[PDB]
Amino acid sequence: VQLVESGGGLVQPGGSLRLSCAASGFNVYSYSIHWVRQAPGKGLEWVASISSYYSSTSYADSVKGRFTISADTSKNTAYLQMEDTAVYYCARSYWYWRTSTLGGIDYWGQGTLV
Amino acid sequence: VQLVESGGGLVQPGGSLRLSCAASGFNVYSYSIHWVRQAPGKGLEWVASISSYYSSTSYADSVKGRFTISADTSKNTAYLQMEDTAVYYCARSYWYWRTSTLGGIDYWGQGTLV
Amino acid sequence: SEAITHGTPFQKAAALVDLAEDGIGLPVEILDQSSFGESARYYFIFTRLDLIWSLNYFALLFLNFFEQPLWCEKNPKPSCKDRDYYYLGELPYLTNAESIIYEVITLAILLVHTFFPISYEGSRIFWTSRLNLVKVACVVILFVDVLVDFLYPFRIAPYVRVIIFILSIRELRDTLVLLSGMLGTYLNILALWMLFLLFASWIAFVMFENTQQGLTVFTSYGATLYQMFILFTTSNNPDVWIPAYKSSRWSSVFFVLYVLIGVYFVTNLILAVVYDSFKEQLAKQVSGMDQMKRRMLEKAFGLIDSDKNGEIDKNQCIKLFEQLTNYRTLPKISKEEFGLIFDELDDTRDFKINKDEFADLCQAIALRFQKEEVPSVQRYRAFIATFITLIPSLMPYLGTIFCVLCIYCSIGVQVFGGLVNAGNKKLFETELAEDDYLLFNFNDYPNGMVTLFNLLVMGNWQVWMESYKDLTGTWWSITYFVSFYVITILLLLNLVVAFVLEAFFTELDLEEEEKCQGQDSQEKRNRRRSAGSKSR
Amino acid sequence: SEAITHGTPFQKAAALVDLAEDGIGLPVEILDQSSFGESARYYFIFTRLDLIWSLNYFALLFLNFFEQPLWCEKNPKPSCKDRDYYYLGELPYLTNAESIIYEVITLAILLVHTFFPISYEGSRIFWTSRLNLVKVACVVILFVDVLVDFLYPFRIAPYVRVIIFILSIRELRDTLVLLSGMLGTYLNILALWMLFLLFASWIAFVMFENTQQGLTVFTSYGATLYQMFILFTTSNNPDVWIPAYKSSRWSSVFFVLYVLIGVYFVTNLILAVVYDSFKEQLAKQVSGMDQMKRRMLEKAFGLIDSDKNGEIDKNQCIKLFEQLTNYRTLPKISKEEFGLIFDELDDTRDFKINKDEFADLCQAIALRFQKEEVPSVQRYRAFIATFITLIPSLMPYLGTIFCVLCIYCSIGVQVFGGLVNAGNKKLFETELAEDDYLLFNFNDYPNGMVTLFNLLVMGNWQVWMESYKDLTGTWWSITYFVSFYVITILLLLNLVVAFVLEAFFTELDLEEEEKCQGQDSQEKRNRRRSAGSKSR
Amino acid sequence: MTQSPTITCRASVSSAVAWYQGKAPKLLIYSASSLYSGVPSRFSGSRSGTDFTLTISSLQYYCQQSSSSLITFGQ
Amino acid sequence: MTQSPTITCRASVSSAVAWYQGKAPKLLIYSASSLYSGVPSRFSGSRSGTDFTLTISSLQYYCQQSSSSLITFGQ
Ligand SMILES: CCCCCCCCCCCCCCCC(=O)O
Ligand SMILES: CCCCCCCCCCCCCCCC(=O)O
Ligand SMILES: CCCCCCCCCCCCCCCC(=O)O
Ligand SMILES: CCCCCCCCCCCCCCCC(=O)O
Ligand SMILES: CCCCCCCCCCCCCCCC(=O)O
Ligand SMILES: CCCCCCCCCCCCCCCC(=O)O
Ligand SMILES: CCCCCCCCCCCCCCCC(=O)O
Ligand SMILES: CCCCCCCCCCCCCCCC(=O)O
Ligand SMILES: CCCCCCCCCCCCCCCC(=O)O
Ligand SMILES: CCCCCCCCCCCCCCCC(=O)O
Ligand SMILES: CCCCCCCCCCCCCCCC(=O)O
Ligand SMILES: CCCCCCCCCCCCCCCC(=O)O
Ligand SMILES: CCCCCCCCCCCCCCCC(=O)O
Ligand SMILES: CCCCCCCCCCCCCCCC(=O)O
Ligand SMILES: [Ca+2]
Ligand SMILES: [Ca+2]
Ligand SMILES: [Ca+2]
Ligand SMILES: [Ca+2]
Ligand SMILES: [Ca+2]
Ligand SMILES: [Ca+2]
Ligand SMILES: [Ca+2]
Repeated sequence: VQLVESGGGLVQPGGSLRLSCAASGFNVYSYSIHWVRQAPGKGLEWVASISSYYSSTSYADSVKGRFTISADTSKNTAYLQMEDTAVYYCARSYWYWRTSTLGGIDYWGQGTLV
Repeated sequence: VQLVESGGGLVQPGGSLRLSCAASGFNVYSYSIHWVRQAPGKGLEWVASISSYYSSTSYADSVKGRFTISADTSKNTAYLQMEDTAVYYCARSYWYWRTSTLGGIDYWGQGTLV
Repeated sequence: SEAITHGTPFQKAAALVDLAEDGIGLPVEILDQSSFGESARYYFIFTRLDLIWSLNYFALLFLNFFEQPLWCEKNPKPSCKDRDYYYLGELPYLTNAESIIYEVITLAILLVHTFFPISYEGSRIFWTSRLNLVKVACVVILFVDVLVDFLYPFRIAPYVRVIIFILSIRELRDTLVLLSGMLGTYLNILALWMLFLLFASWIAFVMFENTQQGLTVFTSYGATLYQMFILFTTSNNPDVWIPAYKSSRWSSVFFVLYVLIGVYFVTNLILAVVYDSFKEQLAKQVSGMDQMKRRMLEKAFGLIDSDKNGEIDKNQCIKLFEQLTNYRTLPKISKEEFGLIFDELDDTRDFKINKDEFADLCQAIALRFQKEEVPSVQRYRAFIATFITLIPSLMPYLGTIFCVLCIYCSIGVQVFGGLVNAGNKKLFETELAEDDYLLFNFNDYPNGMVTLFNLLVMGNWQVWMESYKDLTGTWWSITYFVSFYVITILLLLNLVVAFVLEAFFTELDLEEEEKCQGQDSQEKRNRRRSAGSKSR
Repeated sequence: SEAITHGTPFQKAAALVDLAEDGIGLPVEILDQSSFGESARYYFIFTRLDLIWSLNYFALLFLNFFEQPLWCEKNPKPSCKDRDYYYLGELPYLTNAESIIYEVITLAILLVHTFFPISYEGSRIFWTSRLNLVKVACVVILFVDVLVDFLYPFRIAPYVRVIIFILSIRELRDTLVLLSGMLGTYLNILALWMLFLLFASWIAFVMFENTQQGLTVFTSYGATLYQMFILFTTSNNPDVWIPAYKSSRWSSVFFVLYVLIGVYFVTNLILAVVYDSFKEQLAKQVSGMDQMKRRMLEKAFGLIDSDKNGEIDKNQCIKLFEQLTNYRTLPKISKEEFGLIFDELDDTRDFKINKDEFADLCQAIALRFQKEEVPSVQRYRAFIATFITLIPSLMPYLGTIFCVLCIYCSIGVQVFGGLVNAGNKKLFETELAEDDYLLFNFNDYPNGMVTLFNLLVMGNWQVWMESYKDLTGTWWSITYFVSFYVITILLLLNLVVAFVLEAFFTELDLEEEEKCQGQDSQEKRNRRRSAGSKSR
Repeated sequence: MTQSPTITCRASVSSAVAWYQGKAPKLLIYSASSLYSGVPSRFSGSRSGTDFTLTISSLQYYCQQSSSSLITFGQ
Repeated sequence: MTQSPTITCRASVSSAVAWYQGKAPKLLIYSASSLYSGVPSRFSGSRSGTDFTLTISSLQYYCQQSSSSLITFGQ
């Protein structure tokens, strides 16, 4: 049910990776995904959101245009085409527009090391 | 390889049947189908033609609008939606436009009794 | 009986009956009104106190707006003999004691329109919206101007009254989003229109300059850009080029080919651009309009479930069709409608648990059944299918233009004011005097409201132009009548021509595919609808 | 070296490209020339004897046609003082000894043009063609008329010369198939246009009949249909309704709403209909043309199968591409092409091409490689992508209209013939004398060829109309100038406006999807092209 | 499209005629000059203007004609 | 989007707050008035105007804020 991130291999500067956010608790259309990371020592940072409901795949200020997000409803996976030395997490807000207040981001992933 | 007609059951006046013209020698798009019948005692009579090539499904004068023809390329079958007391035959002319001379209609079906 | 009043707490399944209703006919609640968790607080009573008393807020907008034709002229205050009519109009002139018991009554019902959403927004949600910061500033203009008109430049009252009237009526404010999204496309094709006239007035300068055309009319390069501008319009047509034609018959070939190119390629390829950027900006608005009701169908979904996990059960579906008060029996819906769902999960044998399942379910019902019922010719068909469709479908694209002609009137009343007089002498030789227009005037506000209509139709449109350039003396009066042309070759080709084409192709689609779907299946399909609209 | 003829030896590799080339640029071969067994017989030599000497047959069509502006007038034969120019043109008038050494030269190249496909069709294939019967009859008219013009009604010479010229140039004959397929749609919407003017002239006759309009201009009923016809056009615009505006200002609301409806709903919903029957009749012609490609690509397929089976061989596909002369390394492509083609038989490994597999193959190679070699701005792009595309793409839709203005000229030279004289008295009070249009005339073939241009642009188009109703006396001269309106604001809205819209939408999808041609796939697919055609 | 009881047919002048012969019709001469395979040559064809000379020689019949897509037997 | 070391956050006036806490962040309070389940209530929340009173009580932190789709933590 809970989150699985995948695609977090060993990346070189220059090129990049392509993530994936696997799920088994009906986690597109309804419970939509958020990519939030954390560089070591830092706090968190939001890097990508998505609605498979509204069809809006929107993301941040400091990564705007850098990092591309997509999905796969049929396997409930949220892809993410990519100092990015970071630790990526996924997230399941129930809301999409103002998920700060009432959704939160309920279930967080297991962790990775990108 | 050679022709198989099917759909020739036992028809009542009023309603009608739906034929089928099975084939195994690549007999749509290349070698296209002709429905020709014969009432008992009479001569032949042409009742329906088709191109899976040109996408033209045209047919006669005395049956114009009465009898509907269609196809199934994936199983090489030519359907035919229907005093029609007749004996239906299928046919494989190679030429479509003026098949009178340069195709003939090469292979004739096994026969039916409609 | 009546289900309108329910800000007084409805049930958790009975508070659905509004937000599921407000996706059907496309109303809007504020995203700040949905921002609170309950959606039944004081922020919701005080939106239904708006849209119920919403006729004191829209017929005020005409009581505001039509005080412009019932004003005075700007300037009979210097001049002599007003009451002797020097070609003026017909309406009365409201005196200053009649403009104060009609600008307070207009500005008692306009602050109560503008300082009403403070009863459903905050002291800081309100003031950060900019279609709201403006409409407070527009009123403080009208509140300063009422203060000035009580105790005694160029009087910017009647331009604000248009601008309030645009922002207040929703569809005119929504239309004006297209025209500000279309504008970067249009100024390019305007900037290649000018390069057509700039080039073709240079050869017309060059070719004819010695001979009998280019000594009579085509004198200098100013008055050939000017003449070849009016031949672009076609309205000047043989009178430009007679004395080139009378002296050599071959110079029609320049001029019968210039107006061939200027009208049939370029004017259509201004129409083709402005119809291309109407297709893109309109669907950009429909996809901004879908989420105005799709946000409702995540606020619809997000009250059904208790723990907010993202699901509805099958009986949990069926318990709400009775809340619709539309269809009779309960078990014959979801046994039929789940098959009508093209992509059902079928995870359980009963329920289908996603939010985008419900997002098209509650929209498919509003088309097939249409059974809410609140108690409270074949040869000429496809034309009048469109011609009846279009009368309220152009009222936001012909109310923008009426609020462009109510800007130019107020400009034109002030720039070109009480000048066509029967005392004037340079008037009586212009084309206004010989054609006898000499009314269609620009002295009153409805003298000049009609004049801009004749300029809009382009029937003899240069008589007013060539006569006001001689009454004001300048060449700068030209620029009033060229800018009217340009904006209403956006507006009369965008908002009017390009719409009546694509409105015919939809009452072509509801006649062609009505026959097709009548023979394809027994009920409505959702995938043929998604493919047929993506074709034309 | 030379690959022009190649039909006389005509081998299985040599005659293969003789027809596989003729599917590329879409040439015509007669279905009678194809229905013969060999396609290399006595008939095929004598079609390449046509399309090689095909410049003596098309530049004759002007030498035929432009003898009309270089004729005489019909009627200075009764009248007195021809050489004194009574407002005539400037071209010379060919004498009868100059019309006989120029109508035999023109008719030595019609009994060579029309009796040439007796050299590739039979004595009875010819005369059963319903067009070929016409162009023999048109010449026997011109052969009778040359006989009459040698030894001495209304002289139907110059109407045949248009009609030969339409049937002879292929694209004008092909355009005129649309206009006869569009005509049943257009006469309906003409018959509801007419009901708009019939109704709105009845209220305009009813409403104003006592007062100062309906005594002055709107006198009878028929002279309100007539006036409200010209207000439909907008060209009459305030001059119709000034004395119903001078007497009450309120009655512009009838007239500022009639020309609002008449021009912005109805004229666009004549344009939208005539757009709509242009979309259907054009694709009905493309599918009447695409099926002629497949006539060749069943004659291409059916020369190769000397076995006469139904499919061709992969090594035979490659080894016949050597005669194709497109690329050097032959067998490294056809194995790639089987994945490039969406389908494949796969009954065998290699020798399997069904006849529709080949039908799209030879329409793919000519579009991707484009290498035969017979030795023999971003902001302003999408406009001039279309504006350069359009100049030969409207020459069949602006050559029909030039052959509508060459019918009406010859009518207008004969109906309105020698009337605008400097001896005339009813002339000098019309609008031609005061606006000074005393050329633009109809007293000759290129006086009146230009006059119809001004009537076509609609610049002051009723000056000529209201003059010839007064010079000929009758109201029946109206019907010449209403017929020109109806026919040619079909033609100037059908094939000229609606084409330039749909030709902009093709140099807009060859710029938007051109980005997809370098990003989605480097090589061309067949199903994406079929999906993008229906989508826009 | 009229037969004649050495057999002829009627009426599309030279390449619109094939000639056939308990049984389904067997094709004999497509083009009315081209003997179809598997057949003894006692049946030959000849196009004679507006007549189609199907031919009986040895001792031990539904001619055909289209133009575009509509086809006319004999009987 | 600024924390304060009884913990507060900054800056979307009353419903723009989630309040979280080796570990991935665990959610604690959505809306700063609604304890998320499975967790003891020694962590409570309160919206105080332009400050978010996240709250320590017992002895034995990445507040959040969006408006439309762009979301602003603390740190
Ligand atoms: C696209 C819209 C064009 C609008 C043109 C405006 C037409 C309105 C003219 C109103 C004139 C009213 C005169 C009042 C006379 C009276 O006192 O009765
Ligand atoms: C495509 C650009 C070409 C058109 C520009 C040509 C300039 C006009 C021809 C010479 C006239 C210059 C303008 C008048 C200046 C003056 O007062 O002398
Ligand atoms: C974009 C279209 C052009 C807009 C209006 C055309 C401008 C022409 C202005 C003419 C300038 C003055 C004429 C020059 C001769 C003179 O008066 O000395
Ligand atoms: C802002 C849009 C500009 C549109 C065109 C403006 C051109 C202004 C100049 C007109 C041509 C030159 C003016 C007089 C020429 C002359 O004196 O010979
Ligand atoms: C768009 C709404 C307001 C826009 C209109 C602003 C007015 C533009 C022109 C100003 C009018 C006064 C003209 C100045 C010249 C003069 O007074 O003679
Ligand atoms: C809706 C936008 C309209 C604003 C544009 C209108 C103002 C352009 C020109 C106004 C008059 C300018 C020329 C003044 C004539 C003069 O000074 O005599
Ligand atoms: C797109 C609309 C632009 C309006 C076109 C230009 C209007 C300005 C007049 C043209 C320049 C004339 C300069 C002559 C000045 C003078 O003699 O007083
Ligand atoms: C849609 C096409 C409209 C066509 C309008 C016709 C224009 C041609 C006019 C030709 C006039 C020739 C007179 C030349 C006199 C001379 O050189 O001696
Ligand atoms: C929609 C159709 C209604 C319009 C029909 C108009 C009826 C005729 C107009 C009234 C007057 C009659 C005609 C006058 C000329 C005459 O009869 O001599
Ligand atoms: C297609 C639009 C209609 C064409 C215009 C029709 C003109 C009708 C006018 C003829 C009647 C004359 C007016 C009555 C008065 C009279 O002549 O005695
Ligand atoms: C064939 C197209 C016809 C279109 C309209 C035809 C008009 C015929 C007459 C219209 C008005 C009748 C004249 C009324 C006054 C009169 O002459 O008595
Ligand atoms: C479409 C090509 C030919 C069609 C044109 C045929 C001529 C129609 C009008 C005939 C012209 C003579 C007019 C008769 C009245 C008169 O002579 O005054
Ligand atoms: C391409 C088609 C054109 C044919 C239509 C043109 C003929 C309609 C009217 C011709 C003149 C009719 C009226 C004659 C005037 C008069 O007799 O004085
Ligand atoms: C679709 C175009 C049709 C043409 C329109 C009709 C031509 C004019 C009809 C009006 C004639 C009226 C009768 C008056 C006769 C007369 O006074 O001699
Ligand atoms: Ca005009
Ligand atoms: Ca005009
Ligand atoms: Ca639940
Ligand atoms: Ca199911
Ligand atoms: Ca005049
Ligand atoms: Ca073969
Ligand atoms: Ca293969």
